[PDB]
Amino acid sequence: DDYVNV
Amino acid sequence: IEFPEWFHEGLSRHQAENLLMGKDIGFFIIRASQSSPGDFSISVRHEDDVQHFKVMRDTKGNYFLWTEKFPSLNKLVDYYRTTSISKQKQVFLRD
Repeated sequence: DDYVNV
Repeated sequence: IEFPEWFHEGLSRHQAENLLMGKDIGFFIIRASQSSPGDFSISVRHEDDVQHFKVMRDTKGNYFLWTEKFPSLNKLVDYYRTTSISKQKQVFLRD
């Protein structure tokens, strides 16, 4: 899934 | 109160979004990831939505999100109370 810092 | 109750156990990513949409910017939830068991995630109310950060770790036990490293989660949280957690907007953690 989607993370700001990834 | 202390242990169980500084993370929201059993809470999904989208449940966190649901709760934080009812709060103002910078409010946040720390949760154990369901998508990546054994990860922690930080969900944070932004201006129009809720965004998620992955708590990164190294072999020495440090905690990080971006590049500054911390020896505890608590220290990581405290740093993001006065340095922005977002690299595009100013978003400080609040509780």
